[PDB]
Amino acid sequence: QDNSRYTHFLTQHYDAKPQGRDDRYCESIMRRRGLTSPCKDINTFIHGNKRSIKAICENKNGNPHRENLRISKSSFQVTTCKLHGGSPWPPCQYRATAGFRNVVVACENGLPVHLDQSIFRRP
Repeated sequence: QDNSRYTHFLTQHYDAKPQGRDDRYCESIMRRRGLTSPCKDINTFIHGNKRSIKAICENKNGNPHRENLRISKSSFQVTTCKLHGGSPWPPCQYRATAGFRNVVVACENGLPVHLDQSIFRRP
C-alpha cells in the first residue's frame, strides 16, 4: 500500500536474478516468498533491472496498452512457474517454464502495481 503496493507486486514477482532457471529454483523461491500456502497456480518471477520495471510505466520503455496496462519494450527474463503439484495445499511442485519475454505490468500512479498472468497463462 502506497508505494509498497508496487513492491508487494515485486516481492512476489521481482526476483532480480535466479539461482537457475529450473524447477528446484522455483520450488525454493515459492517456498521462501510463500505463495506456497495455498499453492499459486501460475506465477511468473520476473528478473532483470528494477529500473527497467519502473520504466515500463514510462512511455519511453513501455507502450500504453489500452486501459492503463503497460506492455514492455525491454523484455525481461521471466521464469513462469506453473503448479504441477496436484495438491492445492503445500507442498507444491512447481515446474519452471523459463522464457524471456515482455511483461504486461498494469500501472497505477507511475508504478507497475500489478501484472497480468494473461500472457503467462500458458507459457
